[PDB]
Amino acid sequence: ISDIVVPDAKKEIVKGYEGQDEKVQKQYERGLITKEERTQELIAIWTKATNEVAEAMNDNFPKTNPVSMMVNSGARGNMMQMRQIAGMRGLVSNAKNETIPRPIKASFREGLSVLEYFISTHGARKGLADTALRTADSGYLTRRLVDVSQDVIIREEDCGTERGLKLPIATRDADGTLRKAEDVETSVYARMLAEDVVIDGKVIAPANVDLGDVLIDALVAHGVEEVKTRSILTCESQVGTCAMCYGRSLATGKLVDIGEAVGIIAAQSIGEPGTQLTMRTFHTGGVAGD
Amino acid sequence: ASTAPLRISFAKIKEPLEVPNLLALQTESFDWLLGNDAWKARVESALESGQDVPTKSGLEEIFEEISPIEDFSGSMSLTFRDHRFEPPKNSIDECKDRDFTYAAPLFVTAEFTNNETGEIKSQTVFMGDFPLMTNKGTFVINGTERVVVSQLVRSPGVYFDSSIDKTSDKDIFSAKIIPSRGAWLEMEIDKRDMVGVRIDRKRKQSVTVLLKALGWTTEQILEEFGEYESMRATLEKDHTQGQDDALLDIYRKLRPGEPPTREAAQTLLENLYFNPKRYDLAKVGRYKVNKKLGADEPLDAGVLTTDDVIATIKYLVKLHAGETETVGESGREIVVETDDIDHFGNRRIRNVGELIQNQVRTGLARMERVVRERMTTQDVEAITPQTLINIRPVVASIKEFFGTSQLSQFMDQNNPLSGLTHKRRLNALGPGGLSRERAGFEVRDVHPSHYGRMCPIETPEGPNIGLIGSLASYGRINPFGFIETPYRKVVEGQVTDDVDYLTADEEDRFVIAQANAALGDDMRFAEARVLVRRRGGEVDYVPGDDVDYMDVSPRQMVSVATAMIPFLEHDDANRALMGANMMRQAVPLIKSESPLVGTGMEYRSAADAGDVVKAEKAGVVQEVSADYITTTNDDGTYITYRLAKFSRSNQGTSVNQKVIVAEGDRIIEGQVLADGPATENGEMALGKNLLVAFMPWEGHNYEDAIILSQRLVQDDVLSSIHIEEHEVDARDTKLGPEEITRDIPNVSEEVLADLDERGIIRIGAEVVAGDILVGKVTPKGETELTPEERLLRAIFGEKAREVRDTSLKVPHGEIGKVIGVRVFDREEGDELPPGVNQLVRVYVAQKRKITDGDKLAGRHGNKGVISKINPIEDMPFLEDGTPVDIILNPLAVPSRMNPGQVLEIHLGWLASRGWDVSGLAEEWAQRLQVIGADKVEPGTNVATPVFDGAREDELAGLLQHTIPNRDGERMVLPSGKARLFDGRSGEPFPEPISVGYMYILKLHHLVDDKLHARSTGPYSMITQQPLGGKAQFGGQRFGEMEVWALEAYGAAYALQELLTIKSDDVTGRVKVYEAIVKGENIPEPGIPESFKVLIKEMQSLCLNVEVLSSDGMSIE
Amino acid sequence: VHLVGEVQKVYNSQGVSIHDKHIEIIIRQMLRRVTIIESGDAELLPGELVERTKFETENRRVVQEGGHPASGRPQLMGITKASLATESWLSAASFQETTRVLTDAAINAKSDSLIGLKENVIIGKLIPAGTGLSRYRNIRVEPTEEAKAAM
Amino acid sequence: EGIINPPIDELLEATDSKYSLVIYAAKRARQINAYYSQLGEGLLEYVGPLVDTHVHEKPLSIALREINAGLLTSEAI
Amino acid sequence: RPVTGPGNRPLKSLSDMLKGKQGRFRQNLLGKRVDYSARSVIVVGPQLKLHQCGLPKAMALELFKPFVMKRLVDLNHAQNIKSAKRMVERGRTVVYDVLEEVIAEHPVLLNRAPTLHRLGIQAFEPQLVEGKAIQIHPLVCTAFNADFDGDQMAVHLPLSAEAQAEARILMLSSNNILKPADGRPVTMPTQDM
Amino acid sequence: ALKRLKVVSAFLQTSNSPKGMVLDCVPVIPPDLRPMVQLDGGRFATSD
Amino acid sequence: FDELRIGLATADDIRQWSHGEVKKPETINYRTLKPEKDGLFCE
Amino acid sequence: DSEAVVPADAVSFTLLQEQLHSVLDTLSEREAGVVSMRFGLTDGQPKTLDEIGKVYGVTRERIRQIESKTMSKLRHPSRSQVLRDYL
Ligand SMILES: [Mg+2]
Ligand SMILES: [Zn+2]
Repeated sequence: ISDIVVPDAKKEIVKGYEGQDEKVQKQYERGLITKEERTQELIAIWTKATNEVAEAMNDNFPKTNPVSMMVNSGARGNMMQMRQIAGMRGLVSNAKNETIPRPIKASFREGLSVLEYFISTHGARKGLADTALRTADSGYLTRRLVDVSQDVIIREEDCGTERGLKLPIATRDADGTLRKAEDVETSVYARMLAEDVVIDGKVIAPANVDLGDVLIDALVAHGVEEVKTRSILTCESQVGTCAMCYGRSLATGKLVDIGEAVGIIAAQSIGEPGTQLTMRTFHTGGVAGD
Repeated sequence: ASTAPLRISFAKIKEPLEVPNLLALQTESFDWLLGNDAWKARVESALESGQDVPTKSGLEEIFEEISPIEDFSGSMSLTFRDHRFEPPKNSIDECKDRDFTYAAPLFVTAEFTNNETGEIKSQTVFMGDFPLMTNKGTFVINGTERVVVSQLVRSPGVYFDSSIDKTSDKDIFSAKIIPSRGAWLEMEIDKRDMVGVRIDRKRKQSVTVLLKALGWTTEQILEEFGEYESMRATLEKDHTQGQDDALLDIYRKLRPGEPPTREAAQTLLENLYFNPKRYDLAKVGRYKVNKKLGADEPLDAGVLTTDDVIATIKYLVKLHAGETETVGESGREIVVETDDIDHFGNRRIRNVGELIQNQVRTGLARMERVVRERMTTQDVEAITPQTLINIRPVVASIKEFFGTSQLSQFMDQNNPLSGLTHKRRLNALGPGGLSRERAGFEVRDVHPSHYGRMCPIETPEGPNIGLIGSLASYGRINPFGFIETPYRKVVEGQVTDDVDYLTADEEDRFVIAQANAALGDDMRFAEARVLVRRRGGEVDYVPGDDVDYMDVSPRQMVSVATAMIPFLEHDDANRALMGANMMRQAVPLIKSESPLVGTGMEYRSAADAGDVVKAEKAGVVQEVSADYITTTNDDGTYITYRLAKFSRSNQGTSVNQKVIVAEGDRIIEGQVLADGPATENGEMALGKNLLVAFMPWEGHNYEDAIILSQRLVQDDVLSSIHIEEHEVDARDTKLGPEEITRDIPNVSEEVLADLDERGIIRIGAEVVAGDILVGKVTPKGETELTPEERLLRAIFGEKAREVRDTSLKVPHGEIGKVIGVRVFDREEGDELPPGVNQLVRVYVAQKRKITDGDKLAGRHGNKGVISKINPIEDMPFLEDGTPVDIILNPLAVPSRMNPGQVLEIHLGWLASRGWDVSGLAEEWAQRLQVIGADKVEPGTNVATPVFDGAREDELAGLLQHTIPNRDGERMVLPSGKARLFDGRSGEPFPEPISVGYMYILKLHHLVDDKLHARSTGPYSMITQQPLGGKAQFGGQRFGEMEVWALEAYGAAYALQELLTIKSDDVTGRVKVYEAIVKGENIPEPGIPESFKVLIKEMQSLCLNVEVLSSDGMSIE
Repeated sequence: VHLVGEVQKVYNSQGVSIHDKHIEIIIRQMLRRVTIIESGDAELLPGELVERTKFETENRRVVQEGGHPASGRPQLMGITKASLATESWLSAASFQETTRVLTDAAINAKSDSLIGLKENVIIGKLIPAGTGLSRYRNIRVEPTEEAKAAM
Repeated sequence: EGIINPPIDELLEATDSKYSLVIYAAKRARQINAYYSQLGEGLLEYVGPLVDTHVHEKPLSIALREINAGLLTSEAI
Repeated sequence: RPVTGPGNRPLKSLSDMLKGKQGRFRQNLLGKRVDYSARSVIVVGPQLKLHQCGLPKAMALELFKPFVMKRLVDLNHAQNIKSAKRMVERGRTVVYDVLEEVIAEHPVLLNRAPTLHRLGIQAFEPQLVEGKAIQIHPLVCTAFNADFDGDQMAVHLPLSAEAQAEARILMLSSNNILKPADGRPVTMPTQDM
Repeated sequence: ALKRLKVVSAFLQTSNSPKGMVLDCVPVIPPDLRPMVQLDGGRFATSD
Repeated sequence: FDELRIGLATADDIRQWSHGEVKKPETINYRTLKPEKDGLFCE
Repeated sequence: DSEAVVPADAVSFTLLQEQLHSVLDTLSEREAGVVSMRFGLTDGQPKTLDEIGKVYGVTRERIRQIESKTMSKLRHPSRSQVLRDYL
């Protein structure tokens, strides 16, 4: 009970907000503001309040406590979970994707109120129903992907061709400097250059060599802005797809073996996070199709 | 007074209304259906009290519905005036033991009256046995306890839906009249800027043809409807005119292929809607349609009228044209607005009474058809009420009602709370209702209307999430079928001690406050500002004297299983869901103990359930004993309660009952005399309370798994009886009869050591897998001795006899001490099904102790498998040596967002070591002193209601002021953590650790059930692959995703063997077994058999699927 | 590029990361067919899906024969349609459609070559992927002569 | 004294592939199992375990040990 | 309307067997049931090595019945094969000793039901262990996406020499450090360590 | 016309005659594949 | 196993597959529990 | 189903066949042969004693006497320990 300390300042700040809030209600009672405008300003004001109390709690906590140790380390949990365990929960999705005007002001440590628990439940069951559905759809998608992706097996040691594919080695280069791509790993790593590269008249990255940290670092240092990687798309193999174009596998960290089933592996990997995605528009916004 | 044992209450607000009879839903519904003395007593009590109630019973109503039958001549008539019951012949205990459906006779007086004879002949007839419902709301059918659960259905009436079509770029409005029984009708306006009607959606048609088909003329039509341009446009574009023209046109459209007939068209239209039989709108249907359409007092019971149809036209178009308020046709002014189906005013529960009433109504409909047919084929003066009625349909329906019904469910007796929860569930799935495949997002999701009428917290987490839910705590059923809920009455800002039951619609009009809102010393509101809720689930506040109703109890929105949890408010809704769903599985233990910390409502949840045996008189006990207890009232009546002892439940757990009362103690009515499974002093007890400490420990409690001492194994703390029952029949076959005998053939001598004289295992003979329970031998089989068998028999001189052994044997992997054997004999007076000469059942009972794999869990949805059972020494003990009985991963509680369990642990520690608080002059001290929970002795239970639980200031102060347990020091620091000396390395843990008492249950996911294995066993017939299930030695399924993974690995040989040798190849299985035992290398797999099945089947569709080789025909 | 980017950003919306090759294989599989247009000299129908390899072979055949090639345009179709319009009816039959595919295969009288994975899992034979390939399975094992010389 | 007792990398570099290694070891293991099940015919073509053997053993472990030692060789047809 | 037959349900049809989730194709040719397999609840045992899994005594005994029979015949603990069958069914101590002797060097494929990605099926070294629940190594738990709330895990047995070869080389639980999705470590969970 | 050409050409190239549309003789599934297996209790178990 | 040729099954082919002809709806004698003559299940 | 060949029963029967045939091979050639025909180990139809006395060239009483002799010899405890357990 003494581990999770609610921020002392919270009460003060929130009552200030609440004070401000009731003023709006007063100036809504006289008809000077439309109900929709009141709802919008209130949702914005409570978003501000919950963000501010989140920051206040983040400052409050000392680094030596259990929850910080097991969240910062990446062991388990996440910042927002501690936010709604210690700080106020905030805006909660009303049924059929709406927001309420009076979000939850108490933390799970302090204990919700009856209606507050009731509104939180409105979102909780929806989430469970949604997950059950997303698992179903993810399974269906995985089956379709595996079916369409089968019959693609690696059946040649080396491709006959030299055509490659142009990918961005490095981008978002600030002024007077070269900056590598933010998502360089998922795109260009584990690919084999179709042809060598010369920048100072000397070969930097030899051909048919999978790329890693040292080589990519060297190539960005030399200042090359693009790269030409051989890839499965440009494969010209008389039988299936060659090993060279697929590049090294990933579960082993070595060149893909002849006869491995890349198709089922790709389908399984693409279908695996289908259950983990679980994302949806927070609110329709009153417009359909936008 | 002494109703329950003392339990300190941490509540802060006094409660006017007590919880109603928690089982009222079933008992009152079935009393109404029976219309017995209790129901009519309730009816007259309500009438003299002024409360509305249906004055007419359920059975007599359905009887009176069937008017006396009239032949084409209408000469004769059969009146079913009076119905009556007689006491059932079989006792409830007798029915359960002898496999008889608990039922009683139902007689009825049939009066035959014929005008031609001018005579009345009265005679009583008997329509069959009627399954009755015991006083604990279970139908004991075929010796098994079923329960019928309510059903959520859209009430009949009008429903208007407003939507938007992207193609049209404009709003669309539709209407649907949903009847109770008849065919359905719809009314869509401006589908393409015109209004049209769906008469069962047969074909496209207009409204003008419908109105003209009715007697209403065009002139009056346009006079009434000249103010809405949509209808004038529809009228003018309609070229057809005249009633006859419209009628013949609509008949041709509805039934093409024959020339139109005026009279047949009129009778068809009358039959489809106006007929009182084909369109019998339920009483709720009319009751809601009059309110919705605004007509003032239409016909109380009957079909829709043309007046209703025109009123619906007017309402629909008023909605379309945009006006929000309009004069109701033949009614007062009303808001015209779209109505959402999901609102709970539109949802109706079919209590068991209405379900069985519908079924018996269908049966009587078949009876009516049968008697009418008999009348058409019978001569006069040879007709008596005795002979004409065939009772087969009614009995066949009320018996098939229980079977093949999604609503007659096998009762679950895992514990009394599982019983109550199965009673109160309102299953949306079932006939004529929302099915699994029809499920959508909207129906499952909680609605604002659900508050107080359907707990949103608890529901199965499976694919049927939210479809099945438990009724609220205070819920009561409106006679039409809607769900009520109480509210206290407020006036001039003063809360009054009056309660009114509001339904799901009357709630919307008013504004409802919150019970939690503080109240001053006087009955006025302490604070002008008070949270309230209003129409549409709004939560806006309204200060000052404006409210009129407030919730009577803060626990209104929570059901019984969810009300059990303590510190519920602090848990996330998801973890509360899991905790409440789990708690319907805890098995009773050898010695049940009430939780140290728990909601104060557990006493009601225990007493209300029918497992506890309470007294119906206020007397003095005279003979207390294990089997039975005798009570004597001052009047003189003696009654001996017979307590069940170790009798199997539905799920296979003991139902042992203890005895709590002393010899001469005084008793009061309803008081608890004998304790039940998972109970203590009449209070609920589904588990024990262990000493829990939160710390990771060597990784044995990694990923939420559990570590517990050997103290629980040693001291029998967590151990459960389990009684399994399996039976055999000595059936007579063509070749001969089966003999239950001790002389089993082709057996050793010592196997039949403990068998009794006739071939029955003795009572108390501990058994293991493979033991012979009851001996049985086949009469004969045509034996053609093989050459090897012939030669061997010749060498050893043994006679292989026609009689063959087929005796029942203990299933593999099973242990236990037999406790009771039952035998039923054909030749004896006992009745058996045909063919089975003798039946034998044996009870094997064991005491399963808490072991590795046996699932364990707490109350707040924290659950895990045991990973290791350390010796008592290795447990990290406390400063005073008390070894912590169980460890738990702390990594759980933050991420799972169930910090209620930490509060529970601290409060349990507080409960175990009492506290004294007197004259402390602290705010929390003042609150506890006024509540009365200031001076608490050690060990006493403590209660924190589900929403008025102890505040954190109270816990902090009490921890500061705990009673010194030994030598004058408190082992727990003010922070709620204590010093833990690691038992293994010995060296104290570097920092204090949280410790306290947590209530842990033993779930029914015991490892002994889950554990299964298979070398080789049975197989299926149509396809030779192994069969599934544990009872039949069934291999686990190597489904599609498994072969996907194996193909991904590239391991092709393993896939080949897993798909051909290890199943689906008859030639390969014996070969692989022989190869392994002989040590020879595995042989080459053949072609599987399932592919051959497919080839033949596709050859039976006239597709010549020919397997071919590159060089001509292939070899197979 | 567009498909890869869209699906990759959809995944990165959460934080999961799937290497682009996995997407690339499927996207290559979707683009495999081509829609034939101006089917004058090729003599087959116009405006139907045809596999790229067959298109190239037919174009080479007709230009060798002297006739001018029939035109074709790239066409993208969903994974479902691509799977259904496959050479191996057995794999198609084991898919969602199990009536239309059987019927049309019967009408066309197409013999299903056993090349592929699922159709070799139905039969129970060895999947041509990994250890089941011809080159790995044809070897012979003997020790060296010096091994026999020692013992 | 375990499944991972013979490390894999030496085998991979010895056979130059991974599936080739498993099929080749499986052929050798089949041969040695069949030899242990000779029970008296003494066919000349058959050859016993080249490396020392325990009183009870699984043939595949012996085959893998032989590959790791390297004295065994394979030639594709 | 279909030919309802009894009236409770449409009657099955030739093609109806050849279609749908329950059709022959997708239920009895792609995914079949298998002999030499088992299932049970799973618990965490940290003292194991990465390439080891526990199989409870009754489970392992019933899995390896052919091999236990062969070994008991060879060691003369049982006279002949039928007496060996009776001896194993009785469950005398000699049977357990032979079992501990025989499971060694025989991989077993542990497998969880969803098997989302190819790391769902992983070979392991079996090992006798008391209780009735499979002991497993927490390092490989996250590869299955398996928690220890309660989660039954199937166990399959590779029979032939080739299958056990693949289970030792390809499917071993120590040669699958890297997840195939993006080639980052998956076999270093984080919950407690 | 495109669909009609597709089907007619598919039939013309194939040797099997179109008259297979109308079956004259109905093949029957072998009995074991539609088992009337005896069931204990004097009852029966039959496939549709 | 090289190709699973499938096509239209003509009447002559169906006759070739058949080893007889079913002539009754008989299945099994109610008393002998044995297959009848020339009906379903006929031996 | 009941028509399935239980692998354990089939393999036990095969082992019984092998053990029994070995046991007869222990006996003399003529004795083993005559008992085999008397009990039809070679062919599913065992031959009566006189029925054996046609191909072998012995009289029905002579073959009977050796049949009695075979049954005795296989009844000594020597060639009985192995076949007792197989039943
Ligand atoms: Mg789980
Ligand atoms: Zn290539």
